[PDB]
Formats: sequence, structure tokens, C-alpha cells
Amino acid sequence: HHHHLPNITILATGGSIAGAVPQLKDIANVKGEQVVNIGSQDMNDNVWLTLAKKINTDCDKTDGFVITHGSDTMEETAYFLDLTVKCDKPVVMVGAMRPSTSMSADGPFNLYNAVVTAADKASANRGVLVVMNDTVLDGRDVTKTNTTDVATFKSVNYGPLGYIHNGKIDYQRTPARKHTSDTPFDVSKLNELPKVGIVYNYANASDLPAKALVDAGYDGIVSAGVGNGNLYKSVFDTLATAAKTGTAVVRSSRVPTGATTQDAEVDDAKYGFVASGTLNPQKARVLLQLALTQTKDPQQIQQIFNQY
Amino acid sequence: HLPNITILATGGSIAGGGDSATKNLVNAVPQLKDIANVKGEQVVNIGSQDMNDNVWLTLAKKINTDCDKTDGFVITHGSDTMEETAYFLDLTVKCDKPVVMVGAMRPSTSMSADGPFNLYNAVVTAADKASANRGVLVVMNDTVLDGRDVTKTNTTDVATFKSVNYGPLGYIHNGKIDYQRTPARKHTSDTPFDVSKLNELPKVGIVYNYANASDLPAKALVDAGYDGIVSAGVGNGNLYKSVFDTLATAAKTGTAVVRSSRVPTGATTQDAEVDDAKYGFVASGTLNPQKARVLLQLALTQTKDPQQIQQIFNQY
Amino acid sequence: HHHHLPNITILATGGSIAGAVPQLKDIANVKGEQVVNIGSQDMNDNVWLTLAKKINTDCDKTDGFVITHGSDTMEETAYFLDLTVKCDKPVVMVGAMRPSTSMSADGPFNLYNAVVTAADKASANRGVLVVMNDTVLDGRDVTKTNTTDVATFKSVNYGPLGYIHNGKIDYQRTPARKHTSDTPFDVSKLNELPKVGIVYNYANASDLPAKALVDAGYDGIVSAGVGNGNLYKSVFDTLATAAKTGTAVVRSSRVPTGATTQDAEVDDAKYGFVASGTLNPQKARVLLQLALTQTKDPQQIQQIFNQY
Amino acid sequence: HLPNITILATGGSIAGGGDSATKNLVNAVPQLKDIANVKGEQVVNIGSQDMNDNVWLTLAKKINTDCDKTDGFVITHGSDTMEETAYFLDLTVKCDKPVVMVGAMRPSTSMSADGPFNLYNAVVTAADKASANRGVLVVMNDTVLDGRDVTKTNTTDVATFKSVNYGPLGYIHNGKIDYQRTPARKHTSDTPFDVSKLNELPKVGIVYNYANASDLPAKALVDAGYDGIVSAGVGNGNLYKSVFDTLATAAKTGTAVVRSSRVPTGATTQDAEVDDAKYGFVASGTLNPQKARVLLQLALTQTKDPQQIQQIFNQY
Repeated sequence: HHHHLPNITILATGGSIAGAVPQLKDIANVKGEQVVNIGSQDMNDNVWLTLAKKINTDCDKTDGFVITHGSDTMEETAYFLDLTVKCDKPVVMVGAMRPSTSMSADGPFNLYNAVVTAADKASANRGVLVVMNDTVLDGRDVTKTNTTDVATFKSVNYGPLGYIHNGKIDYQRTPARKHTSDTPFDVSKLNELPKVGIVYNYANASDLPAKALVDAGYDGIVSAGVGNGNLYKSVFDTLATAAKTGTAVVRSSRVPTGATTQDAEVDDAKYGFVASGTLNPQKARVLLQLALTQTKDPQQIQQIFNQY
Repeated sequence: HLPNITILATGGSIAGGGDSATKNLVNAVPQLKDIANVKGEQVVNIGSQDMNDNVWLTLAKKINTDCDKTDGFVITHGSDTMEETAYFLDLTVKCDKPVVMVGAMRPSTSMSADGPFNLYNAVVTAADKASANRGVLVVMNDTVLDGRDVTKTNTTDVATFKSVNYGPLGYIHNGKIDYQRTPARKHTSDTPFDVSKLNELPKVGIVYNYANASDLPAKALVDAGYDGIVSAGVGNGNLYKSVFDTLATAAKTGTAVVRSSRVPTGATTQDAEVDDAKYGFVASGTLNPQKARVLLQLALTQTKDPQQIQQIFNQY
Repeated sequence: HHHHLPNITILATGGSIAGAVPQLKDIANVKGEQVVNIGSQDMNDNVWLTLAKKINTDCDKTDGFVITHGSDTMEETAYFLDLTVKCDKPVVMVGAMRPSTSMSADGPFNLYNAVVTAADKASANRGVLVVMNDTVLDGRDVTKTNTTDVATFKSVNYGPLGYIHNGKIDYQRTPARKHTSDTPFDVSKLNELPKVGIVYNYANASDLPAKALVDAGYDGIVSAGVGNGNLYKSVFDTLATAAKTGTAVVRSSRVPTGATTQDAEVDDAKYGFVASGTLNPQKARVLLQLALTQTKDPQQIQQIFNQY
Repeated sequence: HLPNITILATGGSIAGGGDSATKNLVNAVPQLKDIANVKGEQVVNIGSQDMNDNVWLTLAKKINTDCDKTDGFVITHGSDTMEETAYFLDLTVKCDKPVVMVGAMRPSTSMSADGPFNLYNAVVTAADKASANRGVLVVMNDTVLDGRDVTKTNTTDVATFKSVNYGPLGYIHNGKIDYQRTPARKHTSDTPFDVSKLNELPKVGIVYNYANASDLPAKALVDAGYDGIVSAGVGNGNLYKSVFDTLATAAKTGTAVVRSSRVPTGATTQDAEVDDAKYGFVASGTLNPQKARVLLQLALTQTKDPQQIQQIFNQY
């Protein structure tokens, strides 16, 4: 029985991350589309919606997706797609911490291993994935850990799903949080997403950013609080008042690992707030936006934040 | 002959016990009697999530005024913003005697409360002659950490405090420190920041970057006339287009603008994907956003010139 | 319906780690047995066999086990029990990096959370566990990372299974490697375990340790090699010769994280060696001993090392 | 005017390419021409899993002999044992010019090979005036690491090399280094170890601890008359009873015995669960077993007295 290489679609959102990688046509039949071409620091709602509708639409036509993405916001898009993709085939985002034209450019081998991952039958049903520096990382926990390191992407709370050696993956973990077709989030018909902004906390923090998003009518605000999701008093006060009038308010934390818990120093039930768990501010944003498509009920949003 | 150690408290008790009435931290931790002569003062009482410029100015004046009246300082402080105060004092304290900050990640009435042993080791540190001229320090989880790099890495772990870029100065075992490192960046009496005469600090605020980021936080700070704005950028200090547009205007209209990053480690570098000179921005290096705010505030007490601010950010 | 606290047995192998913790009788009905009393640096085969036979024997009589253990070798016993326990109820090992009589002693809260973990219905079917510093860690990957830190125990390759806040656990992972009742390893009738020793590699490494265990007739030798399971030439040569005459030889690595892979710089098939994967030397020992109770066939031992 | 950098190769090529015949590392990495004047020498050709005392003695003599003939040194070396050679040279090199070691975790013919950029940054380091008097260095993955603390933390990761106890000295961005740290432990010309006249080194071997550990490795080293034995202990240097019994006899019968630990970070401390003075042991501190072996070997060229060995282990 002859060998039959799987069909992998590469959806590009930005420039090239290798530049191509000839060794790919030994492990797969690759076709490419350019969906957008933006620096990922300009990543946005409309790109997310395109990617989710594109993956869900083209599911039938291929064996897996690799998405090439700037590293800056890959962790946000990864998680959005983790929640909105309904396609049962592997979806593997990949990027490069050194540019394709650089010495020891890292994109070529990351792309190789991204395709390996996307062709591996064992990668399906693990959620949307991020493959970087020989590692398969779940889209929920993966975050950018260092501003330059090639090893920067890590799942800082629950670890990676497997490591990649010589084109093979040893999977020892899968995320237990509900993803992809187990979520109720369906963007197939949405033209926009609810407006969710992020305010930082720190000593002497001004409440003017919070007030501005409130006055703008934002659907939700994520607080990147201090410690275990705590807020500077003025920020607290502004966000407490907004919640009494329907603004969703998720307490996250600027602290780079660890859950922002319930039943700690903030009485969320009293105040109408939601605890983000291990979702960092930009990740809590992704889930809050998608939550607000179902409900503005803070008890139900908290539930969503305990399931997804 | 034991060193005199002053304890400046800014909140609740880091350690409990020993308070039973015959008819207070040196009772909670009786073994302080073995290593120092401890006197305490309550400077303020607040949770550190409410920390503010006024407390900072108080602490630095208190230490610089009372330097000659003691051999070292321990500051008990909430853990949420400890890393911001430690860097502030690291730049404003002119006393070369050790200033050690400590807190607790478990409340003082809880099983396996960490405050009691933390306070002990912080006094050990404050009392070690070798701790002098290392800058302001944070002592947590058996570890001496420099006030510049130290940061809270985890929301609940007792080991949360780490110097995530250049690592600790020394470890504490059995009341002794093996220092193998000292911060090269200029601190305490090698900085020009003098806050002895200041009743306030320049308004500096922080905005976050993420996909689809609103410019409304940045614009709100511009409308209030903030003297500086720290961007918590994505990756190496990069900016969402709308935030970029607003800060680019701000830098040319009197606002000092510093690119840091939301990424928890690594420098936001010059000569990367933002032409800082074109835009009048300053890059924060390894200073995360809250730490960058500290140096930008004090930078603005000396200058508004973005090139002088960048040299400051390359030195302190 | 009144509350009914679960019955947790604490098997002690050494001194006290708290000293007791009254808050335990709010979350469980605790009974204690002393199985042995040794410093865990003298941990041994006979203690392991006792613990496995005791857990399997007393399964019916309780709702979960907590085992208090010295921290030095907890990661070895944890993994042994991970492979030999057949009891479907939680088995949670716990220890203390500061002694019970010390300031801010860590044992009392570790023991609390060990019991929480052992009483949590969600902890069952996750393998044998290690609970340390608010964290639930799987017995296979957990290792001692620092010589003194209270946070020392971490699953350095695949991360922890959940974190413990306010007596509750958020499980987001479970180990995929086969454990407990999914292994064929049955020590219920064994009086001894096959002899497996560990040799270190380094520059100018003497082959005399390897030779001594060979000459002693050791059933298996684990090499704590350098890098990706490589060996100093003289150690290599001695171990190659022993394998030709039936000695099992597993290539592990002194390097503290990362798999010792197959298909790298050693041709294991040629030489009769087995790659340890992410099992560090002392962990590879545990699995090799148990492997040699089934087989001396290096291809089958390699398979075991890819399944357990 | 560019610094002269000598490259001592101990194995294969760290970088390939540029070798096409008109009818070699400065061709593989043409951009060396921009930062230094590179001359190469092949000292030995071996995989570093086979590294040995003879290579060590060669490298230290070569650097100390040719110090005056160049401005700095880069040593390309296999990654398996790099951390052992870097510490050896850190104690035996008397040239204060930078000695930078580099290797590669991906082979030089592989996708995204790391050697080419590693060699570049190692030359950057060797060529930076600020890299002098910091001891022998390892430059991997954009990071200057001190030869004492640096270690291989992961079997395959390109970022494997870390100073797991006290952290890096500086990071490399765009051919520049921001040094914020320097090792306090005494190195290079501040040590008494002089190997200029030595054709061999004292026999020092390593034994592992684990449950049910055989004493046969330890006894085998005792039977061969080894001058030292490093224990890779469990936890804080603790010993399995049978290994303990054998090393306790060994320490009183002429064998130097050093307690290190298999645990990948933290010190094996004095004044813990082993009475070192009772037994004539020495504690290795933060030196893992292979690094402890290095200093014990060189310690034994000066003394067999366990108390003098412990002071050495407290100083270097």
C-alpha cells in the first residue's frame, strides 16, 4: 500500500515566517491561502471572525489547518479559535521569534513541526493548538513568556501537551476545559463581537481608563488586577458602579501565572464581578466577549469562566 | 552587641501570636531577640492594592531621615504592589544601610502562615553587613531579591517572588546568606532622584495592549494632562494600531511615552520593531509596566526630554 | 441530609510532618497507621512492597489514602505506587520541606491539602498523586526541583494536574501514561524486586561503577547519561557488553528535564538498550525493576517505557 | 580596528556553509567579519560525551599560553559536558581576556540550526570589553552565562542552558550586551589552581543516590584508590544508608568525600541533616555533582584536608 500524505491548509495572517521549507512535501501536501496580511499587534475581531468562519467552512476540504501568525497576539487568537472552531480536525497556529531572513531563523522548523502536529491523527480533539520550539501547547494556557526568546511560548499553569522529536509527538496531556465543538459559542453569523476592554492596576492607578470604557458603553471590562485579581480602590469603585448597571466585569490579574480565584479578597457575588481563573487579562477578554454573545448574567458568565 | 533594626509597617501584621496579656512583632516572632534589636513603627495601614504616591514619598523620607538612627530597615508591605514600592525606594533611598521589604502570601492566622519565617529572614538580611550597598531588597521565601528585577510571578504561591530576568542575589539558609550577585544597575545613592522636597509626583499611567485594543484609556490619560504614559505592549513593546496613533500624538504634544511589555520577562528593546527616535518614545528595557511607571515618574522630576529619559532608562 | 465526612487513612513511613492539625476533622475522618519509620533517604524495595500490598489490601476499608513521606525519595515511591496500586481510590503522598517544629512549618497545610485531594471524588482515576505547596502533581512526572524550597516539587515536563485554593481543586489535566489498574505489574506475591542500579556519566567517567553492578549480576542498569542519554565511552562499552549477555540497560539522562529519546545519537536497537523518555534516572529505575518482573526482552522493555 | 578572536574547536563544526570551492567558520558565518578578526584552531575532535581530563588540561594551557596573542577566546564544544569544561576553565584560566564557550543543540545541517547565530553572539561576547573579568562564560540562546552556575537543564531544547541558581549575566540583542550581573565567586586569576605543570588530575568519581542504592559503585571507586568521591545525594545531600556507610569509611581512610545532590537546583548546605565535621565530609553548595567533581579534582591538587576543601568549596 503506497504512502499517502495528508492535505494541510496553511492560513497566513501576516508575512512569511520562513523564506521555502522544501522538507514539508515529504510529510504533507500543502496548499496556502492568505487570509489577511497584518502585523499581529494589529490583530482584531474581524480577523478572528474570518478565521473561525473559514476553518468551519473549509473543514470538509482538508485534513488539518496550520495558521501562521505573528507571535504577539497568537495566544489570543489561539484561544478565540479554541472556543469557536467546530471542525474536528487539528488546527495548529505557529509563528517565529526570529525573522525568516535572520541567522538561525526559527520559523522553518517551527512550520515543519506545526505541519507534523497538524498531520498527526493523535492531535485531533485536543483543542486548537500552538506549536513552537518543538512543543505542542494548548491554546487556552499557552502564553508568550519572554519578549525575544525562541522558547518564549509556554503553558505556564498546566504545561504542554507533548514534545516533538524527529517528527513525532509524545502526547501525555490534553486540556480538560471545554473547547471547540463542546462550546456553545457560534460566530458563524456574527458581524461583530461585544466590546471588551482591559484596564491595568498598579499603585496610584487612575480610574480614567475604566471610566472611559464605561462611558463608551463597553459590554465588558477585564481588570488586570494586582495579586489575586485585586483592584486599586478608584478602579474598583468605577467598576462596581458600572456592574450595577449591566457592565460585565471580570477580575483577572497582571500576575503572569496563577488563577484569580473566587472566594478570596473580593466578594464577586456582592459586586457583580466574575473571577477569571487562570485566564490572563487578554485571555479573559476572549472568553468574556464570547460569553456576552450568550448572556449578560454575571452568575452565568462566572459559570462559563469555570467551564471554558 | 546586636544590630538595631527598625520595622516600618504599612499594613496589617505579617505575623501573629505572643500577644497574650500579662494583665508586638517581637513577640509574634520571639527569635528576633537573637538576631537584632527590633523597634517598630506604623507608617500607614493599607492593603497594598491601594498603594499610592503619598505612601511612597512618606517611606523614602522616613528612611532617609532616620538612616542615622538605626542599622537597617525592614518594611512589611502587602504583596500585591510590593515590587513597585521596592523599586521606588531603590531609586529614592539614599541611606546605604539595608532596606528589606517583606510580606506574606498566606494570612497570619492560617495554617503554615509564611509571614513569621519571612520576617525572621528579612531581619537576618537587614542585619547582615553584606546586605549593604546592594540596593533596596525584597526577602521572600528564603531568598534575597533586588528591588529592580523582583516581581510577583503567581497569584497565590508562597514562592511567587522572583527576579525573573537576572535572578536572586543570595539564598538564606539557617540565618546565613551566601550572596553571589549584586545589581549592576545604579540605585539608592547613585541615582539623582531626590524626593525629600516633593509633595507629589508626576502623573504617570499605564495602558494595556491586546487585540482590538481601545484607544479610550490612552486618550483618557491624554485628556487629563498626564505627564507620562507607560504602554504595556504586546511582544517587544509593540502597540495596537489605535493605541499607537494616540501615543504617537501624545509624545509630540508634551507627554512622555514609554514602551514596556505585558510579557512577563525580557526587555522591551531599542532597535526593534518601533522607531523610538521617530516617535519620541522611550523603551523600558526589562522593566515591566508598573516598574517602568516608577522610573518614568521619577525621570519626570528631572526632565521631559525623551532622549534624557532613555538614558535614565538605560542606567537605573 | 446531614453531612458525611469521608474516611481517609494516613499511612506514615517516617516521622511527623506536622506536630496536631485539628482542621482535618472538619473535612475528614482520619485514622492513622505507621507502616515504617525511616528517613526517606533510606527508602527501599521492602517499604515499596509493603505500601503496595497494604493499599491493595485495605482498599475496601476506606475512601482514600494519604501517605506521609520524606521528600527526598517521594518521587520514586510515588511512581512505584503509580504502577503497582490497583485500588481505584485516591492515593496522595505528601511531605514537608520544613520540619514540623520550624517557623512557618509547611507540613500542616500540605497535610490538610493532601487530605482534601484524597477526599475529592474528582481525584480518583488520576494515578497516584503528590500534593505539595497547594498543588496536585502526578506521580510519574513529579520531581524534587530544589534542595530546600517549599515549592520544590514540580512536574517539570508536563505540568501539574490542578491547583488547590480554599480547599477546592480545579483539575485541568490527567496523565495519559498508563497507571495503576491499567498496568500489568502485580507485586502482591513478590518478596523482592529485580536489582537495578544507576550509574552517572560525566567527563572522564570511570566504568568501575557499571562494572561492579554487572559483576554483581544486576538485572538492569540505568545510565544517567549526559545530554540526550549519551554515555562516556568506557561506560558505554561496559554497558554494551553487559547487554549482549542479558543485562537490561536503560539510557536515561542526568539532565533534569526532557526526554531521552529513541532515534538520536545512540542506536539502541543495535546495542540492546532502552530509551527512558522523560523518566529521570531514579524514575527509570522504578519502571525497569517492574519491567523485569515481566520480561528481560529489550524490545518489550522499550514498549513498556513507551506505555507507562 | 576590530578585536582579534581565536576560536578553539574541540569537535565538529558548530556552523556549516560558505565552503563552496573557488577552484572555515568565518565563511559559514560571514558576518564575523563585521565584529572580529577570527582565526581558528582545532585542539581536539571529540563528542563531548567523551570529554576527559586531558582535553581540559590542553585547553587551559592553550589559553594561558596564547592569552597575549589575542583579544579573546571562543571555544566550540559539544553541549553534553560543556558546563563541566566551562567551570574547569573558570578555575584554571589566568587570562583575563574573555573565554566564551558555545555549542549547538541542533546539528549544523538541520532546519533552524542554532549554531550559526550562537557562534555570532559568542564572538560578540568574546569581543565585548565589558565581558572581561567576568570569568569563563557560556553563550547560548542570546544569553551570557557564567561558567559556574550554567548547566544543561533539558535534553533537546535550544534554550536548555541556564544559570538555574543565580541567573544570567546579560542578554544579547542586536549584537549588544546589557550586563547586569557578575559572579561573586572567585574565578580565573583569583583562584590558586594552576595546572600549567600537570599532566594528570586527581581521580574523582561520582555516585548516585536513590532508594535501595547499591554501595558497589562507591566501593568500586574506593578499591581503585580514587582521591575523591562526589555523592549525588537525595535532597540536601543526603545519602542512602549503604552509600553512607561506604563513604563514611572512605573519608576516614584517605578519600576526600563531597556531598552534592541529584536535585537540579539549590545548595547542598552545611548544617543540615548530615554532620559533615563528624564524618569528614565536604558540602558542595550549589555545585551539582559534575561541577563539584571539577572543584574537588582541583582542590586535591592543593590539599586533602577536608576543612581546607570545605573553605575552597565556600570560595570558588
